[PDB]
Amino acid sequence: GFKQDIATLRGDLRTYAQDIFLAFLNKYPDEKRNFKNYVGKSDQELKSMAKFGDHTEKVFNLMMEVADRATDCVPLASDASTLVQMKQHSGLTTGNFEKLFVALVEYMRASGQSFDSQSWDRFGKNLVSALSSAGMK
Amino acid sequence: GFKQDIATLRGDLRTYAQDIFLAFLNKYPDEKRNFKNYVGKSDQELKSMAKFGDHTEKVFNLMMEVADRATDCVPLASDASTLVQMKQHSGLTTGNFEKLFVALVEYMRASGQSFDSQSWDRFGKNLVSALSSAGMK
Ligand code: HEM
Ligand code: HEM
Repeated sequence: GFKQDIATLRGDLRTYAQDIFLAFLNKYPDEKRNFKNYVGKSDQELKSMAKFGDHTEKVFNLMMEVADRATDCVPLASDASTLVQMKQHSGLTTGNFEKLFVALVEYMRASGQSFDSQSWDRFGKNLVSALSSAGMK
Repeated sequence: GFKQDIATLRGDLRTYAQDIFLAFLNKYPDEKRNFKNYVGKSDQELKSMAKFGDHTEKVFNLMMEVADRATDCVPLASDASTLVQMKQHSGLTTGNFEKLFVALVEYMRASGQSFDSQSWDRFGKNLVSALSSAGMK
């Protein structure tokens, strides 16, 4: 279930973070404009940039911290408030996060792994709600 | 589901609140140490004691608001803080709440009605977790 999938993801977090994030940027190419250094590059070009793997891992590490601290796939309001207040999240609206989770869910479903994709879909919905309640537009 | 059950209970709340609270006090008779005016009384005696009806209705009035404000059966932290800090809940520990929800779920399962008993089980558990988070021992 959800707890085990956090351990699956953590065990090879570099690899999953890159593959899920690429699945997001490819499913929603307009989302690339939040990442100007990534524009005009294919997947394998991106994986050659040191900050791409380092950034993407750090994003999914904080995702996994928020997921492990959630109760019944409802994240803490304090964690949602950390993500709203991050400087690097200044432009963003909740739909950015909505689409990342749609991509993540789609990825888990297409993988051969026994991920609890229903729980990650609830988690994504409940994180979007919590980001709104913590003051994201 | 859970949202419908909140409307079911609200539709006949003083009856459900007294039957549920009686089921709790009768399943865990030691719990009357918190309600000493209830000692030595049959169900029908308690149902003719004004503060039994009035206070038990007010307990359920607030319980249904906490449930209605929850997301996926996880209550708001502000509601859990309210319940920890209430003067009338001084010295209570989370075990008191755990047993209340055990009794409430068993009452739902035994009823002729159609409740989502599993959602109430989760809600009890998640409420106890939130009470502990908000500093109840
Ligand atoms: C739960 C989901 C998310 C988490 C846990 C998260 C976490 C993080 C973290 C930890 C960083 C710092 C990375 C570093 O400096 O190495 C970061 C940077 C950033 N994040 Fe997020 N983020 C999430 C969702 C998103 C989404 C959906 C977008 C836009 C579609 C976004 C846009 C950015 C941008 C533009 C930066 C700075 C640029 C960069 O690091 O390349 N984030 N995020
Ligand atoms: C989610 C569950 C609970 C909610 C929403 C809640 C709510 C309330 C409210 C609104 C009152 C005020 C009643 C009034 O003064 O008219 C009350 C009083 C009180 N509650 Fe709770 N309560 C809950 C669980 C419990 C539990 C589990 C116990 C102990 C087993 C308990 C013990 C008390 C006591 C001792 C009083 C004051 C004495 C009395 O009303 O007779 N409560 N509670």
